Amino acid sequence: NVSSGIIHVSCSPNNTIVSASDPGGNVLCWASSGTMGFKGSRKKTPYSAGIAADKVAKTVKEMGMATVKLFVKGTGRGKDTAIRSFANAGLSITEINEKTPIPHNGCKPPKRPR
RNA sequence: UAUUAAUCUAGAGUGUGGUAGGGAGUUUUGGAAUUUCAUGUGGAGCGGUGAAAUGCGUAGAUAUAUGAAGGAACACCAGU
Ligand SMILES: [Mg+2]
Ligand SMILES: [Mg+2]
Repeated sequence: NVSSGIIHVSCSPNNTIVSASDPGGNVLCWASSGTMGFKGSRKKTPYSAGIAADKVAKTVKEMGMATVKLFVKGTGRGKDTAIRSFANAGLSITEINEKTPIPHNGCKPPKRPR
């Protein structure tokens, strides 16, 4: 019932999440590779991210919005598959802002696996 | 060569004039980010891996927005 909104596309290296939300807080729908039905390691493939983006795009288009600001987050692999899925869905993409957390040399990261 | 009695400025210092620095200690201040807590939206997974399983989750997790608390370290500048 709202024309403009935000789409948070978080791409973890292990999984992906797409949350369609009102311009200020109050997420309106959400989807992820797990809710798609993919399980285990298949959740981290770009195709699963595209599937999740397509489902959420169809859902929110039937809900009836037009303009989307796409907030890209994380450092996965299928970071652009969701972008192309939304573009193919056809919602008016206005902004491509990226908001993956960057630190200013605070907090100690985990150990390096070997 | 050593000792003694002296002179000299070229070694080494001192003064005046230019001057570059993440040199050191003490006392205040700041912003990103993680975590926890509080309050809204939401509804089945999240997390993790070579693949999974312990684990967290309908007592409403992951996500999203706002606020508070505290701790540690100070992106970019940053380098033939
Ligand atoms: Mg590790
Ligand atoms: Mg916050």
